Amino acid sequence: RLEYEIKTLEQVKESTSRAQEMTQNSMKALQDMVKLLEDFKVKVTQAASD
Amino acid sequence: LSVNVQSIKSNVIDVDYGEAMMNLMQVQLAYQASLKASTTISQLSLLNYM
Repeated sequence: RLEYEIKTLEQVKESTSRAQEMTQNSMKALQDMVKLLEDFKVKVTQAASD
Repeated sequence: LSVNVQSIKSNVIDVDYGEAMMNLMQVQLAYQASLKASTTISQLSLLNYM
Protein backbone atom coordinates (compact mmCIF):
# COMPACT_ATOMS: atom_id res chain seq x y z
CA ARG A 1 0.00 0.00 0.00
CA LEU A 2 2.78 2.43 0.86
CA GLU A 3 4.40 1.90 -2.53
CA TYR A 4 1.06 2.22 -4.31
CA GLU A 5 0.33 5.22 -2.10
CA ILE A 6 3.62 6.85 -3.07
CA LYS A 7 3.88 6.11 -6.78
CA THR A 8 0.29 7.27 -7.22
CA LEU A 9 1.08 10.60 -5.55
CA GLU A 10 4.09 11.03 -7.84
CA GLN A 11 1.81 10.94 -10.87
CA VAL A 12 -0.66 13.27 -9.13
CA LYS A 13 1.95 16.00 -8.72
CA GLU A 14 3.28 15.48 -12.23
CA SER A 15 -0.32 15.77 -13.38
CA THR A 16 -0.83 19.02 -11.47
CA SER A 17 2.45 20.18 -12.99
CA ARG A 18 0.92 19.42 -16.39
CA ALA A 19 -2.09 21.53 -15.38
CA GLN A 20 -0.03 24.33 -13.83
CA GLU A 21 1.97 24.89 -17.02
CA MET A 22 -1.14 25.24 -19.18
CA THR A 23 -2.66 27.59 -16.61
CA GLN A 24 0.43 29.78 -16.91
CA ASN A 25 -0.27 29.94 -20.64
CA SER A 26 -3.88 30.96 -20.02
CA MET A 27 -3.16 33.47 -17.24
CA LYS A 28 -0.44 35.19 -19.25
CA ALA A 29 -2.64 35.19 -22.35
CA LEU A 30 -5.46 36.68 -20.28
CA GLN A 31 -3.09 39.12 -18.57
CA ASP A 32 -2.30 40.29 -22.10
CA MET A 33 -5.94 40.52 -23.15
CA VAL A 34 -6.89 43.08 -20.48
CA LYS A 35 -4.36 45.45 -22.01
CA LEU A 36 -6.09 44.91 -25.34
CA LEU A 37 -9.33 46.22 -23.87
CA GLU A 38 -7.43 49.24 -22.65
CA ASP A 39 -6.29 49.41 -26.27
CA PHE A 40 -9.78 49.36 -27.77
CA LYS A 41 -11.17 51.79 -25.21
CA VAL A 42 -8.28 54.21 -25.70
CA LYS A 43 -8.26 53.79 -29.48
CA VAL A 44 -11.96 54.54 -29.89
CA THR A 45 -11.35 57.62 -27.74
CA GLN A 46 -8.74 58.75 -30.25
CA ALA A 47 -11.23 57.83 -32.96
CA ALA A 48 -13.80 59.79 -30.94
CA SER A 49 -11.73 62.99 -31.17
CA ASP A 50 -14.03 65.54 -32.78
CA LEU B 1 5.47 31.65 -26.28
CA SER B 2 8.55 29.70 -27.38
CA VAL B 3 10.27 30.27 -24.04
CA ASN B 4 7.34 28.59 -22.32
CA VAL B 5 7.64 25.66 -24.71
CA GLN B 6 11.33 25.66 -23.88
CA SER B 7 10.35 25.93 -20.22
CA ILE B 8 7.95 23.03 -20.69
CA LYS B 9 10.67 21.38 -22.77
CA SER B 10 13.12 21.76 -19.88
CA ASN B 11 10.53 20.82 -17.25
CA VAL B 12 9.75 17.57 -19.06
CA ILE B 13 13.22 16.19 -19.62
CA ASP B 14 15.89 17.45 -17.22
CA VAL B 15 16.58 15.19 -14.25
CA ASP B 16 16.74 16.48 -10.71
CA TYR B 17 20.53 16.62 -10.77
CA GLY B 18 20.90 16.82 -7.00
CA GLU B 19 18.24 14.33 -5.94
CA ALA B 20 19.41 11.73 -8.45
CA MET B 21 23.08 12.42 -7.70
CA MET B 22 22.69 11.77 -3.99
CA ASN B 23 20.09 9.06 -4.55
CA LEU B 24 22.53 7.37 -6.91
CA MET B 25 25.22 7.88 -4.28
CA GLN B 26 22.75 6.44 -1.78
CA VAL B 27 22.33 3.22 -3.74
CA GLN B 28 25.88 3.27 -5.10
CA LEU B 29 27.91 3.28 -1.90
CA ALA B 30 25.62 0.79 -0.18
CA TYR B 31 26.28 -1.36 -3.23
CA GLN B 32 30.00 -0.69 -2.84
CA ALA B 33 29.77 -1.43 0.88
CA SER B 34 28.24 -4.77 -0.08
CA LEU B 35 30.99 -5.27 -2.66
CA LYS B 36 33.77 -5.36 -0.08
CA ALA B 37 31.52 -7.33 2.27
CA SER B 38 31.35 -10.00 -0.42
CA THR B 39 35.13 -9.94 -0.84
CA THR B 40 35.91 -10.20 2.87
CA ILE B 41 33.49 -13.10 3.21
CA SER B 42 35.50 -14.91 0.54
CA GLN B 43 38.60 -14.74 2.73
CA LEU B 44 36.45 -15.41 5.79
CA SER B 45 34.88 -18.43 4.08
CA LEU B 46 38.10 -19.83 2.65
CA LEU B 47 40.27 -19.50 5.77
CA ASN B 48 38.42 -21.99 7.93
CA TYR B 49 39.74 -25.19 6.33
CA MET B 50 43.31 -24.87 7.62
